[PDB]
Amino acid sequence: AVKKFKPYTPSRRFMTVADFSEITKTEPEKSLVKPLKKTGGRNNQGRITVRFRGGGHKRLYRIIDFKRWDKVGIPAKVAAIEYDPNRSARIALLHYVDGEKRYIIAPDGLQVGQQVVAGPDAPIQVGNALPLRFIPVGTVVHAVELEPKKGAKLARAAGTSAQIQGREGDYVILRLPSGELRKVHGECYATVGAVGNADHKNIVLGKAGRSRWLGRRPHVRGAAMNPVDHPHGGGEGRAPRGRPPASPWGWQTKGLKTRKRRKPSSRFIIARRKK
Amino acid sequence: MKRTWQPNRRKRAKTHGFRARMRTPGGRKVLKRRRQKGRWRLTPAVRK
RNA sequence: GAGCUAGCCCUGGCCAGGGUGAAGCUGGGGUGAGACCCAGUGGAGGCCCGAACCGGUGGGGGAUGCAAACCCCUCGGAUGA
RNA sequence: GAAUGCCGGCAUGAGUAACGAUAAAGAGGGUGAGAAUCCCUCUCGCCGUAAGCCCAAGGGUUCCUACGCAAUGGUCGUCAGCGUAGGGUUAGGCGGGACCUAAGGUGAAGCCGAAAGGCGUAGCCGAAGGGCAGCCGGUUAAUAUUCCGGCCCUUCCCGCAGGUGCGAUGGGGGGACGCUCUAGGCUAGGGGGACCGGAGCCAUGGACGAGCCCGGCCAGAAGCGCAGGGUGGGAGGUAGGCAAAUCCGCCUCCCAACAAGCUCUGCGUGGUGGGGAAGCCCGGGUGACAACCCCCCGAAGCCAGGGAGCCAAGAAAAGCCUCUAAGCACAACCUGCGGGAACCCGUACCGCAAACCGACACAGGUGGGCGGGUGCAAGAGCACUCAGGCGCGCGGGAGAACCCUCGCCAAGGAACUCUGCAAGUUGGCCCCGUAACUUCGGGAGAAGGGGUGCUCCCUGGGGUGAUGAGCCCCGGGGAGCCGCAGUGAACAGGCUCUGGCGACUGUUUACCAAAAACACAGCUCUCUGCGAACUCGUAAGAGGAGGUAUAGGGAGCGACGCUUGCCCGGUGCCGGAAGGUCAAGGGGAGGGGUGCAAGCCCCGAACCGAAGCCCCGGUGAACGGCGGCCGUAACUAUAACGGUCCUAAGGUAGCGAAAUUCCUUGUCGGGUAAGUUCCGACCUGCACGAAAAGCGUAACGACCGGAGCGCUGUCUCGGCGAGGGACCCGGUGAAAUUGAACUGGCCGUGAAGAUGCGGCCUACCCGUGGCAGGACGAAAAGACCCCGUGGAGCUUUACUGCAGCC
RNA sequence: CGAUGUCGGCUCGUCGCAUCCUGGGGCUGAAGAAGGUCCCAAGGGUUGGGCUGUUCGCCCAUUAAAGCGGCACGCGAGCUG
RNA sequence: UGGGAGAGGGUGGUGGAAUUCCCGGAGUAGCGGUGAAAUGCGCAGAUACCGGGAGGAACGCCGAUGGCGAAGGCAGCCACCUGGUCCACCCGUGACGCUGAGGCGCGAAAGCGUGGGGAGCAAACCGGAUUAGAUACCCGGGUAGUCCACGCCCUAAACG
RNA sequence: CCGAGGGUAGGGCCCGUGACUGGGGCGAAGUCGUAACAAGGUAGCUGUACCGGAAGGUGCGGCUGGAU
Ligand SMILES: [Mg+2]
Ligand SMILES: [Mg+2]
Ligand SMILES: [Mg+2]
Ligand SMILES: [Mg+2]
Ligand SMILES: [Mg+2]
Ligand SMILES: [Mg+2]
Ligand SMILES: [Mg+2]
Ligand SMILES: [Mg+2]
Ligand SMILES: [Mg+2]
Ligand SMILES: [Mg+2]
Ligand SMILES: [Mg+2]
Ligand SMILES: [Mg+2]
Ligand SMILES: [Mg+2]
Ligand SMILES: [Mg+2]
Ligand SMILES: [Mg+2]
Ligand SMILES: [Mg+2]
Ligand SMILES: [Mg+2]
Ligand SMILES: [Mg+2]
Ligand SMILES: [Mg+2]
Ligand SMILES: [Mg+2]
Ligand SMILES: [Mg+2]
Ligand SMILES: [Mg+2]
Ligand SMILES: [Mg+2]
Ligand SMILES: [Mg+2]
Ligand SMILES: [Mg+2]
Ligand SMILES: [Mg+2]
Ligand SMILES: [Mg+2]
Ligand SMILES: [Mg+2]
Ligand SMILES: [Mg+2]
Ligand SMILES: [Mg+2]
Ligand SMILES: [Mg+2]
Ligand SMILES: [Mg+2]
Ligand SMILES: [Mg+2]
Ligand SMILES: [Mg+2]
Ligand SMILES: [Mg+2]
Ligand SMILES: [Mg+2]
Ligand SMILES: [Mg+2]
Ligand SMILES: [Mg+2]
Ligand SMILES: [Mg+2]
Ligand SMILES: [Mg+2]
Ligand SMILES: [Mg+2]
Ligand SMILES: [Mg+2]
Ligand SMILES: [Mg+2]
Ligand SMILES: [Mg+2]
Ligand SMILES: [Mg+2]
Ligand SMILES: [Mg+2]
Ligand SMILES: [Mg+2]
Ligand SMILES: [Mg+2]
Ligand SMILES: [Mg+2]
Ligand SMILES: [Mg+2]
Ligand SMILES: [Mg+2]
Ligand SMILES: [Mg+2]
Ligand SMILES: [Mg+2]
Ligand SMILES: [Mg+2]
Ligand SMILES: [Mg+2]
Ligand SMILES: [Mg+2]
Ligand SMILES: [Mg+2]
Ligand SMILES: [Mg+2]
Ligand SMILES: [Mg+2]
Ligand SMILES: [Mg+2]
Ligand SMILES: [Mg+2]
Ligand SMILES: [Mg+2]
Ligand SMILES: [Mg+2]
Ligand SMILES: [Mg+2]
Ligand SMILES: [Mg+2]
Ligand SMILES: [Mg+2]
Ligand SMILES: [Mg+2]
Ligand SMILES: [Mg+2]
Ligand SMILES: [Mg+2]
Ligand SMILES: [Mg+2]
Ligand SMILES: [Mg+2]
Ligand SMILES: [Mg+2]
Ligand SMILES: [Mg+2]
Ligand SMILES: [Mg+2]
Ligand SMILES: [Mg+2]
Ligand SMILES: [Mg+2]
Ligand SMILES: [Mg+2]
Ligand SMILES: [Mg+2]
Ligand SMILES: [Mg+2]
Ligand SMILES: [Mg+2]
Ligand SMILES: [Mg+2]
Ligand SMILES: [Mg+2]
Ligand SMILES: [Mg+2]
Ligand SMILES: [Mg+2]
Ligand SMILES: [Mg+2]
Ligand SMILES: [Mg+2]
Ligand SMILES: [Mg+2]
Ligand SMILES: [Mg+2]
Ligand SMILES: [Mg+2]
Ligand SMILES: [Mg+2]
Ligand SMILES: [Mg+2]
Ligand SMILES: [Mg+2]
Ligand SMILES: [Mg+2]
Ligand SMILES: [Mg+2]
Ligand SMILES: [Mg+2]
Ligand SMILES: [Mg+2]
Ligand SMILES: [Mg+2]
Ligand SMILES: [Mg+2]
Ligand SMILES: [Mg+2]
Ligand SMILES: [Mg+2]
Ligand SMILES: [Mg+2]
Ligand SMILES: [Mg+2]
Ligand SMILES: [Mg+2]
Ligand SMILES: [Mg+2]
Ligand SMILES: [Mg+2]
Ligand SMILES: [Mg+2]
Ligand SMILES: [Mg+2]
Ligand SMILES: [Mg+2]
Ligand SMILES: [Mg+2]
Ligand SMILES: [Mg+2]
Ligand SMILES: [Mg+2]
Ligand SMILES: [Mg+2]
Ligand SMILES: [Mg+2]
Ligand SMILES: [Mg+2]
Ligand SMILES: [Mg+2]
Ligand SMILES: [Mg+2]
Ligand SMILES: [Mg+2]
Ligand SMILES: [Mg+2]
Ligand SMILES: [Mg+2]
Ligand SMILES: [Mg+2]
Ligand SMILES: [Mg+2]
Ligand SMILES: [Mg+2]
Ligand SMILES: [Mg+2]
Ligand SMILES: [Mg+2]
Ligand SMILES: [Mg+2]
Ligand SMILES: [Mg+2]
Ligand SMILES: [Mg+2]
Ligand SMILES: [Mg+2]
Ligand SMILES: [Mg+2]
Ligand SMILES: [Mg+2]
Ligand SMILES: [Mg+2]
Ligand SMILES: [Mg+2]
Ligand SMILES: [Mg+2]
Ligand SMILES: [Mg+2]
Ligand SMILES: [Mg+2]
Ligand SMILES: [Mg+2]
Ligand SMILES: [Mg+2]
Ligand SMILES: [Mg+2]
Ligand SMILES: [Mg+2]
Ligand SMILES: [Mg+2]
Ligand SMILES: [Mg+2]
Ligand SMILES: [Mg+2]
Ligand SMILES: [Mg+2]
Ligand SMILES: [Mg+2]
Ligand SMILES: [Mg+2]
Ligand SMILES: [Mg+2]
Ligand SMILES: [Mg+2]
Ligand SMILES: [Mg+2]
Ligand SMILES: [Mg+2]
Ligand SMILES: [Mg+2]
Ligand SMILES: [Mg+2]
Ligand SMILES: [Mg+2]
Ligand SMILES: [Mg+2]
Ligand SMILES: [Mg+2]
Ligand SMILES: [Mg+2]
Ligand SMILES: [Mg+2]
Ligand SMILES: [Mg+2]
Ligand SMILES: [Mg+2]
Ligand SMILES: [Mg+2]
Ligand SMILES: [Mg+2]
Ligand SMILES: [Mg+2]
Ligand SMILES: [Mg+2]
Ligand SMILES: [Mg+2]
Ligand SMILES: [Mg+2]
Ligand SMILES: [Mg+2]
Ligand SMILES: [Mg+2]
Ligand SMILES: [Mg+2]
Ligand SMILES: [Mg+2]
Ligand SMILES: [Mg+2]
Ligand SMILES: [Mg+2]
Ligand SMILES: [Mg+2]
Ligand SMILES: [Mg+2]
Ligand SMILES: [Mg+2]
Ligand SMILES: [Mg+2]
Ligand SMILES: [Mg+2]
Ligand SMILES: [Mg+2]
Ligand SMILES: [Mg+2]
Ligand SMILES: [Mg+2]
Ligand SMILES: [Mg+2]
Ligand SMILES: [Mg+2]
Ligand SMILES: [Mg+2]
Ligand SMILES: [Mg+2]
Ligand SMILES: [Mg+2]
Ligand SMILES: [Mg+2]
Ligand SMILES: [Mg+2]
Ligand SMILES: [Mg+2]
Ligand SMILES: [Mg+2]
Ligand SMILES: [Mg+2]
Ligand SMILES: [Mg+2]
Ligand SMILES: [Mg+2]
Ligand SMILES: [Mg+2]
Ligand SMILES: [Mg+2]
Ligand SMILES: [Mg+2]
Ligand SMILES: [Mg+2]
Ligand SMILES: [Mg+2]
Ligand SMILES: [Mg+2]
Ligand SMILES: [Mg+2]
Ligand SMILES: [Mg+2]
Ligand SMILES: [Mg+2]
Ligand SMILES: [Mg+2]
Ligand SMILES: [Mg+2]
Ligand SMILES: [Mg+2]
Ligand SMILES: [Mg+2]
Ligand SMILES: [Mg+2]
Ligand SMILES: [Mg+2]
Ligand SMILES: [Mg+2]
Ligand SMILES: [Mg+2]
Ligand SMILES: [Mg+2]
Ligand SMILES: [Mg+2]
Ligand SMILES: [Mg+2]
Ligand SMILES: [Mg+2]
Ligand SMILES: [Mg+2]
Ligand SMILES: [Mg+2]
Ligand SMILES: [Mg+2]
Ligand SMILES: [Mg+2]
Ligand SMILES: [Mg+2]
Ligand SMILES: [Mg+2]
Ligand SMILES: [Mg+2]
Ligand SMILES: [Mg+2]
Ligand SMILES: [Mg+2]
Ligand SMILES: [Mg+2]
Ligand SMILES: [Mg+2]
Ligand SMILES: [Mg+2]
Ligand SMILES: [Mg+2]
Ligand SMILES: [Mg+2]
Ligand SMILES: [Mg+2]
Ligand SMILES: [Mg+2]
Ligand SMILES: [Mg+2]
Ligand SMILES: [Mg+2]
Ligand SMILES: [Mg+2]
Ligand SMILES: [Mg+2]
Ligand SMILES: [Mg+2]
Ligand SMILES: [Mg+2]
Ligand SMILES: [Mg+2]
Ligand SMILES: [Mg+2]
Ligand SMILES: [Mg+2]
Ligand SMILES: [Mg+2]
Ligand SMILES: [Mg+2]
Ligand SMILES: [Mg+2]
Ligand SMILES: [Mg+2]
Ligand SMILES: [Mg+2]
Ligand SMILES: [Mg+2]
Ligand SMILES: [Mg+2]
Ligand SMILES: [Mg+2]
Ligand SMILES: [Mg+2]
Ligand SMILES: [Mg+2]
Ligand SMILES: [Mg+2]
Ligand SMILES: [Mg+2]
Ligand SMILES: [Mg+2]
Ligand SMILES: [Mg+2]
Ligand SMILES: [Mg+2]
Ligand SMILES: [Mg+2]
Ligand SMILES: [Mg+2]
Ligand SMILES: [Mg+2]
Ligand SMILES: [Mg+2]
Ligand SMILES: [Mg+2]
Ligand SMILES: [Mg+2]
Ligand SMILES: [Mg+2]
Ligand SMILES: [Mg+2]
Ligand SMILES: [Mg+2]
Ligand SMILES: [Mg+2]
Ligand SMILES: [Mg+2]
Ligand SMILES: [Mg+2]
Ligand SMILES: [Mg+2]
Ligand SMILES: [Mg+2]
């Protein structure tokens, strides 16, 4: 569920917040957080290269285990579910009978004090990680690597998931969160289940101030600018676009496809995104 | 009202000082020119 | 040249007093169970009044100025973008 | 002799403006050649969340003393932040370094770039963050946590004794963290005392008194006491913490568990060392063997790494602890004790300002801490006042106009004006009470009204004590008293009705615009499968993101409610293995130059040969577009209806003389005595219309219209009064401007608006206070306008390039 | 064009007369009273409101009357904006 | 107490046919549609046929004039959870009953909100026809919706 | 002290009236088309939704009060 407020300010009328119900630990494991070097959208030349960034709440980066084939065979107990400010999904503290402690991203249904394991031999149960070639056809799955041993890269945000669709030799056919149908190497690891915190999308920021807490500086329309700034600049009074709608740098921004048509991965993408 | 000159010794030495000029090709040319003109002060004197 | 100014980054600091009284909690009523209702507790909020502090609304003064943007009266924000 | 020339000198305006906050002065005494201005005393006024004290920047001797007054000081000067000379700044513990890391910077390895240079994990540098051992008093003309005194403490070295597997840049723990609210107990600070100490005082009608006035503490090791912080103990197994490990992490059993225990801090006490008022004696002396005690209030500070709740989820590294590795175990470390040793730099002074930033001793600007008392409900607000500091470096008169800032006003009450601009009114707190509409929060301090001082009597609970008195806090109910008036002074909303625009708090043209503009949650389209798209860079490399489609980029729209129609012919975008056009290149029919030759060289047809365009289709919250004519109904009028030309298709719902309406003050209705504005309608909409969104909408607004009530010098219509100026005398003394001037009116003339020409009229010479009609008055080589084959910003289906992309 | 500030208002006036009123007249289709129309006459007078920036105009309530023009569409080194 | 019949209801799982789309093959001049046609689709390789795949909705035969439910309404199969109802024994209770203004709950379809999902169908719409005209009936397209979750809506020829 | 009432302020109910506007009833001698009663020439009716000059149409589900 999502927490509404009585309208005792103009902004509380619409503000909604997560209920944080799955959370069992309000402090992060000390040996798994490191400082997160806030950038403000500036790069090593100090120049803004991503606009309208900066000024949000201080964060510590929680080290997430995006490999898990790291420790095949070693079971682990789900000791906690925690709040990570660096991602939409929730994180789960794992206590490996090994003694080691790691964070995975918390799947839907993951239970405090359940056991999970990685490997070709793991059961097909929520929180376990296997190479794709051993997960059966049809199961939904998250934390998916794109290439073997390079780390989980697909289906990582709250609520998302991918579904196995069948085997074609060394490769499995996935349906990504976007609807794209892609081949992925069978030795790529994934984790059975979908990502948790699926109510994430239903959250209503409510006020400009909420966006600022998130480090989102206000976005300003090109139509509000001058010709030295933006193709949509100028005009006396309000002005329609008077040209195909365009970015601050001139390229067209309604429909113009932008993936490179010679990119070598094209040989592995079966069907483009649908919606 | 708040004027333009707000003295600050660390800023002065760190921006115009001798070790800042010697860093860059531009800064050395500054020193070369001011030595060629016979300037008594190569660089702003800041108390330290 | 960013010791003015604009943004961001790191690290510190500041915000008298008063008012309103959200959720939750407890008690009671209610019901098959509930919803919900009433009182108490409670202390939320780009919440209210108002100094510091940040502003610069209207008028008046000033106009070889006290001042190359100031002064008086008034007025905006003041836990938050 | 002119260039609004250049440099310099000196004029004119002129004894003119001004002499920099309207907090304020008066007298006596002294010094001196000279005194409103220096020193001293008395009186007066002003700041007191400062206009007082301390600190950090910045300044760099401005500090202290002696001598001095040319210049500096807006006057004066005997004085001074000025001239000269001499003196003055003392640290193991305060601050920085011989410690740590932050962003950032630099940068072994490594990567990139014509060069110069650009990056770059580790490392290093980098603080006002972490860390680390001194408190009180005394002393100097001037330094003091630095010197001295009293009492404490830190590290390094060496030695002794006891103890221990010692040992690290390696492993681990810890350091280590947000916001808001908050408990307990303390301390800083404060108030009272009929109690303790104290020089005195009795006035002018009364008082020799529970009289007045003054003061009644500070630091302190170990112990102890009080309050708090932190921390489970034992054994076994152990595959993880890039070696090892007894440490830590993980599993299991036992015991203890809101306890105590061990530990740490705070406060109190504490051997001891200090301090010590008024008053009157010439900073010092006495007071004084000063006393140094009780009660209340009480922090935002302390215990502290406390507690709760919340979402936006809140640095690092070292010091420290623990673990082991080599090694070494005659060492080494731990603990106690003892002697020795303990470096470099800062320290004066100003510091909300006459010493800093503003050219000035400039009404401006400048970060942190302390900031007393009484009353007003509270408070850092307001009034007065303590401590401390000042009266703002020109004065003395006068009592015009006029200006400024201020007070009041008969009768009227917005009649003022573009506008109630401005100024009145209202104004705190307590009680009563309170409408449309509403998103059920509000609107709301709605509106409106009553209370408010003091005295006596009775009385209810709380805090501290003890349960009581005392103090202190929140009350209640009667009875009276006085004045024009009881938040008696100061600080402190005028209100209502109704349209427009923007949902809202926010942001903006530093220095003419604060808005209806920007932003904003939210909505939609669209791009992006991760070495993402996109952005910066030649590149390396970065951001994006240590993120992964519930994500990131781009665009429009802009809470919310109800909605968002038709047109894909043109442009854009997207899809389309056909076809057409298509460059290099391929291919070489055929043709040429030359050579005696083999040969060399050159041209060149069909055919093959990409993207792009052309072609087919899709696509509107993509660019954009959304008609005209004729005729027809029992009376006129009009046209549901029929016809026809055109188009890609002819504007749907809603709204409409509107932030849009030309005609226009449309017409009708409302309000008014009267209404080019306002509201409500109508619809021939010059020229609304659905995300450059359409129509509404509670709440909000220093936004812009219209009206009413309250109240007013806004006005009829002005009068008086106050202070700072203006005026006069003494001191000091500018400015732009200036062809030269011995510079009147009229009517004419004149390059067409004459002091300067003609005629006539008028007029003795020279100033002071005033007013602004002229000198086409001053200022600025007109911003409008044109001209120049002048410039620059911006646009695009102008031309031609380039990056980028294919 | 090395600048001649530009509408309206407010303030202060001053002038012309082709006269709105008051005074003097002739003609009348002047009975009276009231008008019409021309002549002489510039001495004085020529109101307060609603609307709009407005000039002008219209309207309200009055009036003897509510005149029309010039003075750089009089007057910004006088004000307003 | 002991038995029975049933599309009664809720949650989850799950099986086959068909429709559409995408891919591979093979193949060629039409297909589709109607009362007759045209729009449409198709030499850029359709229709018809074979292989593979994805996805949604509905449940052929059984199926009947049948069964169940208070009504609305309920249909592949499996399990769990749960309601009502009939029978036989005549064992227990001892009039504990009938109705029911108010209240509360349920309430087909369409419609609304938030989010999913979207094959087939199909308001609005666009185009072809038909026709005197044809904003319709017929044809080719086509968006909501139809489906899932949760929250509203509370209507009916909600009828026997 | 209470007190007729008067005064200020803010509320509730009722009535009359209003530029303009919504449909209703009646009028009948008009214009348009022909929705329903026959299978009424697309069986009708229906709740609802969307749309159309008008009657009405269409979708989804329901009824028979439907001819053959
Ligand atoms: Mg809410
Ligand atoms: Mg709430
Ligand atoms: Mg709630
Ligand atoms: Mg709101
Ligand atoms: Mg509100
Ligand atoms: Mg919550
Ligand atoms: Mg959660
Ligand atoms: Mg935390
Ligand atoms: Mg760490
Ligand atoms: Mg990181
Ligand atoms: Mg980062
Ligand atoms: Mg860097
Ligand atoms: Mg930048
Ligand atoms: Mg960007
Ligand atoms: Mg940015
Ligand atoms: Mg942030
Ligand atoms: Mg999270
Ligand atoms: Mg392979
Ligand atoms: Mg959850
Ligand atoms: Mg969430
Ligand atoms: Mg969001
Ligand atoms: Mg955004
Ligand atoms: Mg924007
Ligand atoms: Mg602009
Ligand atoms: Mg620029
Ligand atoms: Mg450009
Ligand atoms: Mg441009
Ligand atoms: Mg434009
Ligand atoms: Mg334009
Ligand atoms: Mg514009
Ligand atoms: Mg425009
Ligand atoms: Mg604009
Ligand atoms: Mg614009
Ligand atoms: Mg705009
Ligand atoms: Mg607009
Ligand atoms: Mg335009
Ligand atoms: Mg546009
Ligand atoms: Mg255009
Ligand atoms: Mg790949
Ligand atoms: Mg500064
Ligand atoms: Mg400095
Ligand atoms: Mg510094
Ligand atoms: Mg600096
Ligand atoms: Mg330097
Ligand atoms: Mg020099
Ligand atoms: Mg020299
Ligand atoms: Mg230099
Ligand atoms: Mg700066
Ligand atoms: Mg910080
Ligand atoms: Mg504050
Ligand atoms: Mg309360
Ligand atoms: Mg609670
Ligand atoms: Mg507020
Ligand atoms: Mg607030
Ligand atoms: Mg300011
Ligand atoms: Mg102002
Ligand atoms: Mg004012
Ligand atoms: Mg004034
Ligand atoms: Mg002025
Ligand atoms: Mg000026
Ligand atoms: Mg001021
Ligand atoms: Mg002021
Ligand atoms: Mg104020
Ligand atoms: Mg306020
Ligand atoms: Mg406040
Ligand atoms: Mg607050
Ligand atoms: Mg705020
Ligand atoms: Mg903040
Ligand atoms: Mg000459
Ligand atoms: Mg000159
Ligand atoms: Mg000159
Ligand atoms: Mg000159
Ligand atoms: Mg010169
Ligand atoms: Mg003069
Ligand atoms: Mg001056
Ligand atoms: Mg002055
Ligand atoms: Mg004053
Ligand atoms: Mg003197
Ligand atoms: Mg003298
Ligand atoms: Mg003196
Ligand atoms: Mg005080
Ligand atoms: Mg200086
Ligand atoms: Mg000196
Ligand atoms: Mg000194
Ligand atoms: Mg002198
Ligand atoms: Mg002198
Ligand atoms: Mg002298
Ligand atoms: Mg001088
Ligand atoms: Mg001076
Ligand atoms: Mg002397
Ligand atoms: Mg001086
Ligand atoms: Mg000396
Ligand atoms: Mg010492
Ligand atoms: Mg050393
Ligand atoms: Mg370091
Ligand atoms: Mg350092
Ligand atoms: Mg430091
Ligand atoms: Mg220190
Ligand atoms: Mg001490
Ligand atoms: Mg000294
Ligand atoms: Mg941390
Ligand atoms: Mg800290
Ligand atoms: Mg905060
Ligand atoms: Mg006190
Ligand atoms: Mg005290
Ligand atoms: Mg007493
Ligand atoms: Mg205690
Ligand atoms: Mg081990
Ligand atoms: Mg003494
Ligand atoms: Mg003595
Ligand atoms: Mg004694
Ligand atoms: Mg506080
Ligand atoms: Mg805590
Ligand atoms: Mg959150
Ligand atoms: Mg670090
Ligand atoms: Mg030991
Ligand atoms: Mg040394
Ligand atoms: Mg030194
Ligand atoms: Mg010192
Ligand atoms: Mg100040
Ligand atoms: Mg200060
Ligand atoms: Mg001074
Ligand atoms: Mg100075
Ligand atoms: Mg001065
Ligand atoms: Mg000053
Ligand atoms: Mg004090
Ligand atoms: Mg008060
Ligand atoms: Mg008060
Ligand atoms: Mg105040
Ligand atoms: Mg006092
Ligand atoms: Mg004075
Ligand atoms: Mg005088
Ligand atoms: Mg009066
Ligand atoms: Mg009035
Ligand atoms: Mg009145
Ligand atoms: Mg007005
Ligand atoms: Mg007041
Ligand atoms: Mg009302
Ligand atoms: Mg309400
Ligand atoms: Mg009131
Ligand atoms: Mg009294
Ligand atoms: Mg106490
Ligand atoms: Mg009084
Ligand atoms: Mg005052
Ligand atoms: Mg107020
Ligand atoms: Mg007012
Ligand atoms: Mg109102
Ligand atoms: Mg609006
Ligand atoms: Mg606004
Ligand atoms: Mg705005
Ligand atoms: Mg908005
Ligand atoms: Mg806003
Ligand atoms: Mg605010
Ligand atoms: Mg401005
Ligand atoms: Mg400006
Ligand atoms: Mg400017
Ligand atoms: Mg400027
Ligand atoms: Mg201004
Ligand atoms: Mg502005
Ligand atoms: Mg504003
Ligand atoms: Mg703006
Ligand atoms: Mg905006
Ligand atoms: Mg929206
Ligand atoms: Mg670039
Ligand atoms: Mg890189
Ligand atoms: Mg990164
Ligand atoms: Mg991302
Ligand atoms: Mg905007
Ligand atoms: Mg909006
Ligand atoms: Mg509504
Ligand atoms: Mg088109
Ligand atoms: Mg097109
Ligand atoms: Mg075009
Ligand atoms: Mg040949
Ligand atoms: Mg659309
Ligand atoms: Mg067009
Ligand atoms: Mg458009
Ligand atoms: Mg139109
Ligand atoms: Mg249409
Ligand atoms: Mg109209
Ligand atoms: Mg009108
Ligand atoms: Mg309108
Ligand atoms: Mg228009
Ligand atoms: Mg026009
Ligand atoms: Mg008009
Ligand atoms: Mg007009
Ligand atoms: Mg009119
Ligand atoms: Mg008219
Ligand atoms: Mg108006
Ligand atoms: Mg107007
Ligand atoms: Mg009309
Ligand atoms: Mg636009
Ligand atoms: Mg506003
Ligand atoms: Mg405003
Ligand atoms: Mg006056
Ligand atoms: Mg007076
Ligand atoms: Mg006076
Ligand atoms: Mg005065
Ligand atoms: Mg006076
Ligand atoms: Mg005289
Ligand atoms: Mg002469
Ligand atoms: Mg003349
Ligand atoms: Mg003359
Ligand atoms: Mg002459
Ligand atoms: Mg002459
Ligand atoms: Mg002559
Ligand atoms: Mg002459
Ligand atoms: Mg004359
Ligand atoms: Mg003059
Ligand atoms: Mg004058
Ligand atoms: Mg002249
Ligand atoms: Mg002139
Ligand atoms: Mg010029
Ligand atoms: Mg020039
Ligand atoms: Mg010129
Ligand atoms: Mg010019
Ligand atoms: Mg011209
Ligand atoms: Mg030319
Ligand atoms: Mg030419
Ligand atoms: Mg150019
Ligand atoms: Mg240029
Ligand atoms: Mg591109
Ligand atoms: Mg000119
Ligand atoms: Mg000139
Ligand atoms: Mg000029
Ligand atoms: Mg006359
Ligand atoms: Mg007669
Ligand atoms: Mg005559
Ligand atoms: Mg006259
Ligand atoms: Mg005259
Ligand atoms: Mg007018
Ligand atoms: Mg005019
Ligand atoms: Mg007019
Ligand atoms: Mg009359
Ligand atoms: Mg008359
Ligand atoms: Mg005139
Ligand atoms: Mg004219
Ligand atoms: Mg003219
Ligand atoms: Mg004029
Ligand atoms: Mg002017
Ligand atoms: Mg004017
Ligand atoms: Mg004028
Ligand atoms: Mg002038
Ligand atoms: Mg003048
Ligand atoms: Mg003049
Ligand atoms: Mg203006
Ligand atoms: Mg072919
Ligand atoms: Mg059947
Ligand atoms: Mg009932
Ligand atoms: Mg229903
Ligand atoms: Mg629906
Ligand atoms: Mg579909
Ligand atoms: Mg037709
Ligand atoms: Mg629809
Ligand atoms: Mg919809
Ligand atoms: Mg039936
Ligand atoms: Mg009465
Ligand atoms: Mg009476
Ligand atoms: Mg029909
Ligand atoms: Mg019919
Ligand atoms: Mg029919
Ligand atoms: Mg219609
Ligand atoms: Mg029609
Ligand atoms: Mg239809
Ligand atoms: Mg039925």
